[PDB]
Order: sequence, then structure tokens, then C-alpha cells
Amino acid sequence: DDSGGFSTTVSTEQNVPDPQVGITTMRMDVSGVQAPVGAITTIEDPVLAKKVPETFPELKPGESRHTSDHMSIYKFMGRSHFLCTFTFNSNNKEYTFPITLSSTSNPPHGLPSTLRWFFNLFQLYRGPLDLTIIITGATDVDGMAWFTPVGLAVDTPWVEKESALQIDYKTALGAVRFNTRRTGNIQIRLPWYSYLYAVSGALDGLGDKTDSTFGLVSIQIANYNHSDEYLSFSCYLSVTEQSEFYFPRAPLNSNAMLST
Amino acid sequence: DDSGGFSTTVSTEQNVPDPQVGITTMRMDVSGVQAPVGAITTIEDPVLAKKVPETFPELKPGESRHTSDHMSIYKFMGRSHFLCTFTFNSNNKEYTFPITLSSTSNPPHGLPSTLRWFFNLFQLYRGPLDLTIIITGATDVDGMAWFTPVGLAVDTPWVEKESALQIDYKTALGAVRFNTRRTGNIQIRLPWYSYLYAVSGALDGLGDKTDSTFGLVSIQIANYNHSDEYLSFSCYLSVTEQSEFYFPRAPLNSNAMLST
Amino acid sequence: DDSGGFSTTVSTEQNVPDPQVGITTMRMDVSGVQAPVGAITTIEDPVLAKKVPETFPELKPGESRHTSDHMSIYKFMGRSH
Amino acid sequence: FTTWTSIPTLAAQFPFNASDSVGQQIKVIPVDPYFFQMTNTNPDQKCITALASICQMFCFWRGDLVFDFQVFPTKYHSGRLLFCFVPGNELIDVTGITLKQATTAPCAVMDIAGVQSTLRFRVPWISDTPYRVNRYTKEAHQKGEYTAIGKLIVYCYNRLTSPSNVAHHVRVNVYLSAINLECFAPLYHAMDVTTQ
Amino acid sequence: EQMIQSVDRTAVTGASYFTSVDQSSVHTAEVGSHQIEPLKTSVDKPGSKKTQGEKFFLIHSARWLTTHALFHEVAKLDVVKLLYNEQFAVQGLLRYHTYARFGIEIQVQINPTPFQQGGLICAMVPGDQSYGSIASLTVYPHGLLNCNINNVVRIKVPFIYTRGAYHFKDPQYPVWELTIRVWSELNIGTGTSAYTSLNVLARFTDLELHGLTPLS
Amino acid sequence: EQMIQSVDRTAVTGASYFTSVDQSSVHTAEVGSHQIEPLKTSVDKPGSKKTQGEKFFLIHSARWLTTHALFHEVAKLDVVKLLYNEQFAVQGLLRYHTYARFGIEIQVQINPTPFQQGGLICAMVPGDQSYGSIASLTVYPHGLLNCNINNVVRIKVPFIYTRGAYHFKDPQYPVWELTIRVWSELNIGTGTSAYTSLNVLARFTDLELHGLTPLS
Amino acid sequence: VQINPTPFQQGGLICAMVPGDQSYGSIASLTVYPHGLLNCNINNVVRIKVPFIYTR
Repeated sequence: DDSGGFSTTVSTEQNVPDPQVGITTMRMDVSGVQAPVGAITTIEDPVLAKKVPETFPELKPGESRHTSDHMSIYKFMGRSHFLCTFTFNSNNKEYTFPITLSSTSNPPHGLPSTLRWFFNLFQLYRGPLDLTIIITGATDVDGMAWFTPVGLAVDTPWVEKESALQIDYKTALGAVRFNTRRTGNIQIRLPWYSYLYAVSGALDGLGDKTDSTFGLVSIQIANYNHSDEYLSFSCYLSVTEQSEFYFPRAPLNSNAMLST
Repeated sequence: DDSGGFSTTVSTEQNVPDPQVGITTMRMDVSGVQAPVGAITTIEDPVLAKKVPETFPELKPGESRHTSDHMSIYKFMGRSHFLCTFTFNSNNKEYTFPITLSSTSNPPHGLPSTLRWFFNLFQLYRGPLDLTIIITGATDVDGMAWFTPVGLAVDTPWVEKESALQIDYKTALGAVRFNTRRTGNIQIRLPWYSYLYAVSGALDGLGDKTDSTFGLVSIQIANYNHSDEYLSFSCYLSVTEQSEFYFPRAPLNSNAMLST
Repeated sequence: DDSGGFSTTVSTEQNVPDPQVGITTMRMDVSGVQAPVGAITTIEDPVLAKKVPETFPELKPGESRHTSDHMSIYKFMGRSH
Repeated sequence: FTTWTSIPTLAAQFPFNASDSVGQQIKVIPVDPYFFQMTNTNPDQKCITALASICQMFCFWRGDLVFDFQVFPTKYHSGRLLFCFVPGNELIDVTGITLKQATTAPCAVMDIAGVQSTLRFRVPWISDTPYRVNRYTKEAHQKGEYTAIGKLIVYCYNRLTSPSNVAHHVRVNVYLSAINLECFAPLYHAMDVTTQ
Repeated sequence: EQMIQSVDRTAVTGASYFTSVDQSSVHTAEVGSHQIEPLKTSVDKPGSKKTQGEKFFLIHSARWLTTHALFHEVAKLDVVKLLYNEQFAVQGLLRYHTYARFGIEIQVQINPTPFQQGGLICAMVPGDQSYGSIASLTVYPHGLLNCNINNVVRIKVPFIYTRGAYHFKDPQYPVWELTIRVWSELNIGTGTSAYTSLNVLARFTDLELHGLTPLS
Repeated sequence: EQMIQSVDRTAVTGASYFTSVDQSSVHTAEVGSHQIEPLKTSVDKPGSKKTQGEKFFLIHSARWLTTHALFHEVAKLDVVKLLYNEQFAVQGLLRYHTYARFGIEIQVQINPTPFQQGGLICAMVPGDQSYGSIASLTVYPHGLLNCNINNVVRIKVPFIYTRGAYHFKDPQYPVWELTIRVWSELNIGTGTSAYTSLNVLARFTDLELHGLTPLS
Repeated sequence: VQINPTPFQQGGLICAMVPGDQSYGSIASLTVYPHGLLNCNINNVVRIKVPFIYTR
């Protein structure tokens, strides 16, 4: 031991991640003629709690009949889930929304149904995300979207107003330029630009307003509008292969799972 | 025998699938100088009914003069056939239609002409399908379509109304976002997400409302409309190479073949 | 096991017939310098109840002085009653 | 996602009183990963389990559920419980089953006071369909689609004998995990307390 | 130094589904052993699942008349529901289990005099006699009964179902459905019997049984 | 010269006890084959005679009090008659067969607090608790329950009977008879519980079944 | 963590190490964390060893 401790017992590793592949496959019977000693146990001992359970004679389940494994995070959360939606009402306006992992921020100003469930299953998130925005409404509208890391100057979140920034400051952060007649969709990465190791969701105090947000996406539109037509944007998040997840955590209860 | 039976006769396999390739090819004459013993037979014996028929002296048909084989299911039903059509009439509405294989559901609320014929030729269907939707009508209309498996909460089928679901629930199931000015078409797969082995068409009772449907596609539109313009959607189904077909069945009669 | 049972313990045979010939014969001492561990026991365990009893230092009884064995059924009940 | 589903977390809580008769059904459990009944007062919340959080985000489930029954006696209570599994679905008239009739089904007894505290009751997968649907999204019942593979009954096998200077009841915790779990066809759903 | 052995505290016993964890245990006390019979009191093979479940049972008796027209349905019967009855020996295996997976063996028997003429068809239709054609009943596993040729047909089918097993207490829909249609009409002369009797035998094959349950 | 084959007239079919001789026969028509499940809907082993007959069943629940005197008989029960009841899964095998030959596995369980003291005896007596001595119950296959040492005893016995098998519908006399006598009295102090519960588990071993019969 | 019951008492405790915040998660799922169960019949000492888990 490096720390100078001593013990006569054995210390074992508790709750090892990923103990089994969640597809039916083969890595005779499962239980058999031998008497099941794993039926009776002591749960207060972490060594005896790792014993394989059996009580009844069984046999092997066989193999499944679909190729993919739906119980993996990189395939479950590879599906792009809903993030936010908002509408514009006037000309030359600017809207700003952060991607906050915190569970204190309730929707509409926070993570909705499935993303609120997922980012409170674990402690630490580190890596780039994957944003898709969808344009619904007017046509011949020129818009520009850019990405600001946390700790830098930007307009007020969740408020649609005129922009107090200049065009030299917007285009220096990296921006895209679209038109609502040609595309109707933008599939854009979001870089991992932070000064800290990883961001977390389940925090309070001044750690909730610092270590929860990691990035911040804002959109400005021009050439809107003519007489009577609405313009609506909707955002969707997916996860990438460069991202990582650490330290599993107790899931949210049935009163914190909220939606829009 | 495993089940303990006994017999002095021989049990043979009856109605083996795919006995012949339906193209003219070569795998002298077919019948010849030898007397045709296959003209007379007994049809009540399944062993004697497998005898090759001949009664007249013939010769070989030769080879055909087109490459493909039109008598295969994966090339016949690879052509995309008609499924449904519907129109919108107001703003921010939501339409919902299931893909029901049941023959009890008559069209327009069911399978039309060619798809009703095909899914009652066999007993069991297992695998993913292939949906193409076609937009006809207005422009600058933003729409969103998603897929819900059977057994989950969704709006009422075959009814156009306001949506009672939230944006967190829609985008968590996986959705596409289009605009009617840019594309006019979406060619989208439909995953095989069911809790049962396979779905069937020829059922009655409470097995008809459970084991017939496999999936359910619903579409919501926004930014529609300006003053006077219609909007029409039309759906088409194709079959994939991952799909399977089991246990051939007696085909539908001439009074159940119906169309739109 | 044929019947499908299972156990972590050992099942032993209880009350085996004819454990000893009822004539005095030889099949030093019986008990000796070694401490008698068979004095204390547990009668509720059928495995520990098969332990040979001893508590005091003894020696062998020798041999009897009649040929027959009166403790056999086929000689006891061979007499007509 | 097996990191959360293979963790045994608490789902139920029932006492084993000394004032109940032999053969009386103490508690009945529907055998599905969507079962939990615990809740807390301050703050107002409905305590989900780790298995019901992962399985609520799918349409179809499959696998072997492992119930864990942890008793809290002294060294001086003495009794037995009978854990019976009646295969079927979540809606069968199950309260007419007597104690002698319950030994037809696969069951297991448990001596309460001892050096071990937990009995692991791995339920085999018994079904007519290969998978089993998350029907709690719907609001009406339908014959043929179900959520459970049967119900699990707890009986009073022997009475609870004890002295006068100990408490006259023993409480049992029920844990819930899964082995050979398979789920597919994702959705979104937030579960609710099974008020039984 | 001698060691005094004591009785064992913890042990696990049972027979393959009942598990008993004991804090105070003891060894088993067994007398005798298993003996064979050199003069047997029963010379048949002993009972098992094979000789009780896989055995022919009479499930239906109909009668085919000269007044039934063409394509008239002599027998329309669910095969698996009729085998789930108290009067058969397979009930003792099915009353206590929950799910099953099985194959079906059918034998259909008639008895005409050779002064009669006519025909029947005996098709095994899975699930439902739906909107399909009556003239295409030779696509299914079937058998033709002609009064001149034969009087016994026999059919063997595997398990065809949308789920993995069948639930006897609360089924979704019937697995198999036997129909017997008039394929050619029964004609007689003067004085000949205007009827013939019909009988259907059925049995399971490859019977799997899962999940024994207390509630029926 | 070519030979025209015809349908076979005589054939014998059935499953091991039903024999059908047919004067007009035909070959069997089978579609498909037996398929395995690569994704199984049930992961336990399938049902058989071993997992349904050889399994522990609760047959009796008594209670041992401080008012029962010495040599009082807490439980006097016929073992085989109590297993022949509708509520157990072994009834489905025994309702349809006539004779049987079996071994018995007994497990007796009690639960005292360690402030109690006393003892019991649990002997397996074949046939009859006759005029023999109560103090000589340790000659039979037995087990001693002491409140200080253990709380579970288990006994395994072979088939001991004057005939070759046992007839359930009309028996001659009971095969086994379990008795539970008070071997030392139950004593408590002030406030201690004046009772303890008792439970008897029983199962068959090496079950042979002969002569399936229609009448019950 | 150490407790001391007499063997006439009965009950149980849980001792979980939660990083950062006892947030909106479930109380019935405290066996996901590095934890220990204290039963008055079995034991009276549990011991837990955790690494450094932090956002900085």
C-alpha cells in the first residue's frame, strides 16, 4: 500500500461497468444437476454479492434475430433527440440559448424529456456534441448562427432582442450562413472548447451556474419579413464517438422527468 | 422418433417452397421415346403426387432473352406500391396513420390494391420496410415526421387534429425535418421494433388489433398556409433485403381485392 | 442425482443393519494414551452420531468359550416356539 | 446500459407480522421491470428503481428478473416464508389460490433467522410471445398484449415465534435487477408508482 | 490435539425449483436404497411426458350426409382448445404450466360403403379461415378423402405462431384451425345408407412446457 | 415396361399406446420442420416429470405450544394422501395413472427464539403407528429438533410396502406415516412467546408411473 | 462507519458516497453509488474506498 494502510481482509472492486453484452448470444444448460449454491447469499458483503445467481434448472436462451445492439449508449443516443423550439416575430433580431445540462433548469428553459433523463444518469460529460437545426416557416430569409464557449461575452440567454455585438466579433468565433429557401436544415458539430475537465448536470449553488453549461448557440436572422408569415426553428442533439461518459449515478425520480 | 410414434409407411415433405426458377434456362428433349408413366397418377397420395408430369413428346424451351427474373418477390415487391393519400386543411395540425397488414381494415383506412393482395399470400412477416412519401401542393411549409412502435402512446389514427404530445416526446423517437420547397420527397427506412416475433394479416378478434400492426407513421406540418392553396401527401411502400416471409397461404378471393 | 435435487451438505446412511458380530472375538488395548474425542458429540447430526464411543482406558475382552452365536435370528428362532 | 440494470435496487417493503394466519397472502408482485412502489415525503418524490428507469425507455423487454428478499430479524424470531410464482400475465384472479394449491407452481421456502439474510429468486422467462410490450403508454386494456409474465405471491408458511422482549414483526426489503436482459424499440415514457 | 466436529449451520437443499436456505442445518438420515424388481408387478414402461402428452385423443365426431351441398363445412374446430379439457390425460401437464410450444399430428377417419361416392378435403389452416379462396385449400397442409381410394389421411405440422409460445389460460387467437369441406357431394342409390361417420384424432409432438404456476 | 405406383392399403400408425390399423391408408403430408429459437422467449428448462413431480410441496402446518405435555403428538399425518390433492402440481401426473412406486423426501422446519428450550422428534413410521414403544422412536428414520442446536431436519426413505405398487383411487393402507412427538417440553420465561410454528415439506423421489386410466 | 446495537434490536441503514450533490435522484436507487449496508443482525462496520471525482 502507498498510503500506509493495513488490513487482514480483502478489498474487491464494486459495481464494475459493463458486465454483460445486452444481446442474446453465446460467449447445454445454464443450471443443471449440481445443487444451486447461489440461491442463498449475504448482500451486506460486496465479495459474496458478486456471486452468479441461480435457483432453478434452465438452459441457454439461444441467439437473437436482429444484428444491432439497442442497449449501447452510442447507438441509443446516436438517435437525435429534441432540444428546443422558438419563433421569431420581427426584423433583424437575435436569439440566444445555452445547452445547459443542469437539472435545476426546468423546460422550456432547459433540457426536455429524453435529454433531461440521459444527462442525469452519470456524473461527468466530456466531448463534442452534434446539433441539427430545422427551419419551418418563411422563405427568402438569410440567417447566421455561431458558437460561443462559456466564459466569453455574449447576449442574454433565452431572450430575443437586437444584437449588441459587432460583425467582427461574430464571424471571428466561426459562423455558418444559410438561406431558408435552399436548405431548411443544418447539421453542425459543436466543439469541446472549455477551460475545465468535464461538465456535470447534478449540481447546486455557484457550481450549478459555472460547471453545467459547456457551450452556447445563438442565431441571428435578416430579410424577415413580408406581410404575414411565421418563422420557427427547432433544435435537436445527437452524440458522437469522440464523447465520453463517467461515473454512473442514480436516475431521476418520476416527478423530475418533465417535458415540453 | 422423439415423440414416441411409430409407422410402417413413409412420411414425406409436402409442398416444398421454391421448386423451380421462373426463367427459361437450362439447368435434347424433355419427353421422348420412353412411354410416359407420369400421365396416370393418384392425387390422394402425397408421395405419388410429387411425380413429374408428362403426356406428350416435347423438347427443351431454350433460354429467355431478358436478364432479370420477374417471378422473385424481392424484385417484384422491390417496386414501390401505393399506400395512402391525405390532404391538410388548417394550420399546426397533425395526421396519424398506421401500417396495418390486416385484411379486415378496408381501404381508404387500410391496405390498397396491390399491398392488400401481397400481405395475404403468406402468414408471417418479419423485417424492416421502406417508406417513400411525396409532397404535392403548397410551398414554404415546414414539416416533421416520426415513427412510433406499437404499444406506446400516440395520437388517434386516421384523424387530423392538434397534437397532444410534446416536442420532447416527438424528437426522442427519432424524427426527420423537411421543407416543401426544397425536396418534395423523403425516402426513409422503417425499423423493425416489436416485442413479438412477426406480424400477420389474416386474423380476427383481439389478435387482429394486436398482432397486425407493427409500426405507425405520423406527420405534423407548420407554416401552412397563405390564402388559398392545397397540400397533399402520398405514401408508398417498398420491401427490403432484410425482410422475410413465412408459410404460404391461400390467396384472397375476387371480392376482397379492393382499391381506392 | 436422478430426481433433480441439490445440496451443499453430505447425506449419509442411517442405522445400517448388522454392524457387529455378537460374539466375543478379535477381528493391545481398545482405548489408550490418546485423549478420547468420542466422549463429547452431537446426537442431532447423523454423521457425528456414527462416531465410536470411548471415555475410559480399556483393553480387549478376549474370546468367548462357546462356539455358536446366540445373537443370530436364524439360530435364536431356529428353536421351535 | 447493463451498468444500471444489473444493480439490485429497492422496490418494495412489507412486514411479516406475528398476528397473521398460515396461508394468508402477505403481498403480491407483478413480475415486470416496471414495478416500484416506494415514495418519500420531504421532498415529495416517487422513488424510481434503476431497472425501471432504463426499461421505461423501450417498447419491448425480455429476460430473467432476479428478486432479492432481505429480511431484518433478530437472532430470536423464527418463521418461514413461501415465495410462489404463478405464470400468466398481470391480470389473473390470483387471490383464490390456497397454500396447498400454491405448491403446484414453482416455489421456494426461506428460513428467516440465520447467518444469511438474502434469498435470490431468479424468475425464468415463461411466455408465449418472444417479447413483452410496454403497454403503460396506452390507457385501455386489450386481451393479448401484456406487461408482465405472471404474479409472485408471498405466503405465511410457518408462524412467527418470538420472546416477549423483541418486536412482534419482521420487515422484508425487495430488490429488483435483471440478468440476460434484452430491450429494443426506444420511446419516451415516465413511469408511476404501482399503488396495488 | 484432537478436533471435535460439530453440525453444519448453513446448507442449501431442494429439488430444482424450491430453494431452502437454512441457518441451522443437519445432515440427511437415509435408510436403505433403491431396489429393482426381479419379479415385476407392471410390465409396461413407466409414465413420463412422452407417454401421456404425445398420444392420440379423440377430439371430434361429425357425420357426413347426402344433404350437405358442395363446399359445405362438415367440421370447423379449434384443435388446441379441444385438447385443453379435463377428460384428456394431457390436461394434467397443461393445467399447471403456463406457456407451451408444440407440433400437431392429425388423423381423420371415415367409413363409406363401396356403393357410395363423393369426396372431402381436410386442411390445416393457421389462425383463421380468413377471406381466402375455398378452391385453393390445397395450398395448406391438407388431405383428400375419396370414397373409392382411401379412408384415412394424416397430417404433421410444426409450430406456426406470431409469438414465442401459447398461453392456455388467456390465449390471443387459436394456433391451428381444422376445416373439413365437402369437396364432392355424397350420392347413393335406393336403399344405401344416406350417411357416413367421421372422426378426428389429434396429438401433440415435441411438447415443451414452461413456467409452472399455482393459479388455473 | 414401366411400373405405375399406387397408394398403400395397410399401415400402422400411432404414438406408443394408440394403435390404428387401417385398410385404406395414405402417406403423411408434412410441411416445414422443427425450428430452434435463437432468441428464446423462456430461459428456464422445459417441463417434464422431474420438474413437476420431484419438487417440494407444503403439506402441513402445525404449532408447538407450552401447554403440550410430554409425548404429546403435534402432527400425525399420512404423507401420500396429502400429496394426492388438486392444489399440487403432482396431481396432474397422478390423476390419470393407476399405480406408482416412489421414494419420499421429508423436510421439517421450526423457528424458536433462543429464550425458549425444548425438543421434538420426527420419525417416519411405515404403515401404522402400532403398539410399539414411544421411547423407541429412534429406531425408525428420524430426526431430532433441539431449540439450541438446529431448526431443520431432513429424511430420505425408499419404498417399503407389502405389494408392488400403490393404488391412489382405492388404497389398502397408507405407505408412510409421519409423527411428531413432544420429546422435551417447551419452557419460556415471562414475556417470551408461548408458541413456535412448524412446517412439513414433502416430495417424491424416483417416481414410476404405470397404467394410465380414464376413470378417476 | 461504525454502529453498536444490542442483539434485541432490529433494523437497517445505508451509507452511500454521493459526489457533489444529493440531487433529484431516487432514494430507492442509492445502491448504485459506492455504498454499504448496516444490518443489526449481520455486521456493524462498513468501509468504502473512492477515487477523486471532480469537474476540475
